[PDB]
Amino acid sequence: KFTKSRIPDKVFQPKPEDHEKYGGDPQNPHKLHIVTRIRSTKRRPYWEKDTIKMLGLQKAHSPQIHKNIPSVNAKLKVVKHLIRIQPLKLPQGLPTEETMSSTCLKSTGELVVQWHLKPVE
Amino acid sequence: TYSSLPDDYNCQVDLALTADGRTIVCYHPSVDIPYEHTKPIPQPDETHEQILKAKLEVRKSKQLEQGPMIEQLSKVFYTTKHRWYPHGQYHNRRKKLNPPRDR
Amino acid sequence: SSFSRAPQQWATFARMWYLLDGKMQPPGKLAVIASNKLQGLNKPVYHQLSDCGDHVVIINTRHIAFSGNKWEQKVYSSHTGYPGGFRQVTAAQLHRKDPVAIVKLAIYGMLPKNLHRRTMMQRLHLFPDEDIPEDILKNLVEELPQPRRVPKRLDEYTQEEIEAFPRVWTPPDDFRM
Amino acid sequence: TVVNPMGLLVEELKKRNISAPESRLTRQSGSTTALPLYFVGLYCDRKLIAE
Amino acid sequence: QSGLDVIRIRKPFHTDNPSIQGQWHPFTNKRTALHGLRPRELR
Amino acid sequence: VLVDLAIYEPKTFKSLAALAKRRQQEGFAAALGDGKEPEGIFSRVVQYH
Amino acid sequence: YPQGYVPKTSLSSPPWQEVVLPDPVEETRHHAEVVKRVNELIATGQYGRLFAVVHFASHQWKVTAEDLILIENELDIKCGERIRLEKVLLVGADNFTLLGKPLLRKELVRVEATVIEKTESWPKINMKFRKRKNFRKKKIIVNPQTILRINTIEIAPRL
RNA sequence: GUAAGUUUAGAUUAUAGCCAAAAGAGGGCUCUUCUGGAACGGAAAAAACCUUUAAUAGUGAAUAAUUAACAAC
Ligand SMILES: [Mg+2]
Ligand SMILES: [Mg+2]
Repeated sequence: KFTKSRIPDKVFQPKPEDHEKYGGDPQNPHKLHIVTRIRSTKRRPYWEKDTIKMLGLQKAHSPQIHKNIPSVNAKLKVVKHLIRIQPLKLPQGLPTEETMSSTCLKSTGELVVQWHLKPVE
Repeated sequence: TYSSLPDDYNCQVDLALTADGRTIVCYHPSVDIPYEHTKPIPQPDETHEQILKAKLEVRKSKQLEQGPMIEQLSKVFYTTKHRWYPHGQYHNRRKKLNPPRDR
Repeated sequence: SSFSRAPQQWATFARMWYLLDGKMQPPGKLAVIASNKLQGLNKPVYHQLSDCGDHVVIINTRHIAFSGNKWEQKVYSSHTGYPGGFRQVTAAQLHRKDPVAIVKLAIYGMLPKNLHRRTMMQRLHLFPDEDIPEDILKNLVEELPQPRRVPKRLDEYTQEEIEAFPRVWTPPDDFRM
Repeated sequence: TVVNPMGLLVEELKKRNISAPESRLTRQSGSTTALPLYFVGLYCDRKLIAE
Repeated sequence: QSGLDVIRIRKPFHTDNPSIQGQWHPFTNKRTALHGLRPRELR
Repeated sequence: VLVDLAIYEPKTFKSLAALAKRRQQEGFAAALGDGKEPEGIFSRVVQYH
Repeated sequence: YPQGYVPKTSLSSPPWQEVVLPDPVEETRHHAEVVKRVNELIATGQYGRLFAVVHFASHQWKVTAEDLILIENELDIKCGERIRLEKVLLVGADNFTLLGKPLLRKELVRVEATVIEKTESWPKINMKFRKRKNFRKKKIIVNPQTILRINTIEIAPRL
């Protein structure tokens, strides 16, 4: 019988080498997730179909911002195989009311607050 | 000799980056064929009709029939016989009288 | 550039004569090159409705080479259409009867399976040895590089080349050899 | 519409005090067939002017 | 609109000068030979 | 567009071929370089922001 | 014989032949000289027809003066009104070409076009396959179209 | 994290499935339970396996799955 699966907790306990490989500090954890759907929920069980709609990942390759909190993470673990999770990064800080209209999310995962479309010079 | 392609057949290639690094400039003058790389014209022996007639010489039974004629034509132009046969009147009347022309 | 309309069209769609030497060459590699030129797939103006193919002349087809034991393992099959008319011949046997058959059959399979394949085969000229008719020679425009680089025999190696290679081991004095 | 373009060319080059062009066969394909292509280049002082 | 018939248009682009450097022909990108000798020609 | 240049701008297309081969050779050297060698002249990327 | 020396054999060396790139210092001097030569050609006006590759709408067009382009959408421009095409990826002449990375600067290239006709496409039939297909389960798509005549391609000595 | 749910009023049709993968029970079928599927792409042809959020016009682009694989001391 195909049934919902409970992952052993050890999977989500990282190793020191993992931090070096992915360049993430176990302290000062990132706040927001960048999640994109990269696989189809067709031929997947209905519970996986449900969460994908709950998380807003109905369209593929379109990023959604989510909270890095345990309750959200629990849903993400259900569909971990159908998504790519990337840490949202703010090189120039949070966007303000002035810069809210000039932002751009780069493929690197960085949300720049000034987007000029000009050579760096 | 900085170009990675030989300059001796089509054109000389000079690739350069502008000091800013935002444009790529290509200087490509054409190569002329050297005089020593040419042959003299065979002056002693011409319209393409004359060449055609000699190839399609009428030798046997004056005008040849379709079969023998088509085999002669096929060999001359390196085609098969099937190309040379006519078509019926369904296809002939379907053909456009004034096909569109581009420049 | 600067040509009249008709001469420019004639030049662009003119057909070229190429020469392949098949000595010590695998037929399949020869087929890949010939099948490319026959279709016209070597031209930027290629179109399936343009009939832009070229003439390919292959010589020394008697002296082709097979890798492995394909001479004895590759079998060509034909049927006359009458009961009991099924024939199976090995590559060596087919080569003995017709030196040119092997190259032609390899090319035939590689061309598209349509009516234009028959026309393309008319433009293919296969000669078992180096001798070519004088007219075919005059048409030739270019020769093509051999797909396979032929290894050299011991006698071909120069005396200087032999010395360049080191003597890896020394035979002892007390040896019959 | 000009007939005999070679005659005109010869006159023009004379006006420019240029030597009479020499015709030569630059490129050649399938000469003995019924569909031959010829490239002929006019050479002046061993310099190509037109092909 | 212009009065030209509203029917299928074969190409989205029309130009009377498609080339500036010369239209490709099979001899473009082929190197010439000394004395214009074709392959296998003895001279 | 690359087809239009090949058919009608053969001299320009040869420049693209030389540029493509030029960049390809730099990549071969770079991989063997191990990163100590400086980056190729044509391998530089114009940044945007 | 140095350490790690292998006598020449079929597999001793890679099939490819390694190539030696010219040293950067000399190349840069030549690069500047090449750029200077081309700039003079632009400055002295030693060129004829120019052809440019332009990104307009969602497509790239090989463009030359007097050319006609068809755009499969409305543009919001009146007929007969002149326009500047602003995304040029390539501008070319008989003897030289300039390539953007990815776009040429406004100082170099100015391409001007005019709107000649605003029209609609001919009726295109859109009929899907379904049970009980029928002849009337059909849609006609007609799309607005714009025709632009390329007027000029100009370059300036600002390399 | 998300936007459905309960109740009132009205109403038909339906009440023989098919195949794949798991767990059983009768002993390859035959049953019961749980999951998935119905390409215009792929696996050669291929309802059911795999890639695939609907529907469009374009002579643009990045991709998915993707029948192939490299004889003995
Ligand atoms: Mg239906
Ligand atoms: Mg495959």
